[PDB]
Amino acid sequence: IVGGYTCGANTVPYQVSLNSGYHFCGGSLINSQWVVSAAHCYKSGIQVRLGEDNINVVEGNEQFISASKSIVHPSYNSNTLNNDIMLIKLKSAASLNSRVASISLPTSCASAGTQCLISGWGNTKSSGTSYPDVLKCLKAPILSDSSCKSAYPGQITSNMFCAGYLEGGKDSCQGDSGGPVVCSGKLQGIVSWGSGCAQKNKPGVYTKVCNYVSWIKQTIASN
Ligand SMILES: [Ca+2]
Repeated sequence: IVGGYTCGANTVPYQVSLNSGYHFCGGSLINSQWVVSAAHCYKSGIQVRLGEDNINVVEGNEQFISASKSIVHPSYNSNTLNNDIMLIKLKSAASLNSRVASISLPTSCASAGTQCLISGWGNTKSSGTSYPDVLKCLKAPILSDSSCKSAYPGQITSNMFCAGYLEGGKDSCQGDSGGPVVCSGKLQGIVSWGSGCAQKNKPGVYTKVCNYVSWIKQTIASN
């Protein structure tokens, strides 16, 4: 997260870190046995880490559970990042509490102008590199599709939405991918891509989760 603030330990209970020997992506816990993340974060040997704040220090609220199965969206296109969403099933259910909790899926799409909370352990600089050890947060509004498509001509599909600031300075970034974008207590987006981080007129592009609620529910129910 660039230009954000330190969330605080366990203040974002649905935030998970995907670890394959190191943190490589974020994700959101939707129920005790399922995690949603970005399809571009796919890889084998994923261990899900919940209840994390400092990902390099065992502070006592963590739950490390390996994935039993990963399901990348049927129509995921790695070249365009269209349908950048993936589901991960845990080998065993997580113990839910005030520090480790699931996030509700939306029943309707959120409108432009809605303020959301984006979080992750990604790079904190628009130029250069600096990865934090504790969870970073950012409040940003959903941008209109018009400004979103003007910012990224020929690249924004109906399954994407922009959130952030056209002025730049604040945005999600490398390492934040797969993370949550929560608005009104509902998971509305997944950190997907953007041109660099926090650049002027290059806001973050997020997977529009409301378009995938049926696929998520049906997959969970049969797996
Ligand atoms: Ca820790």
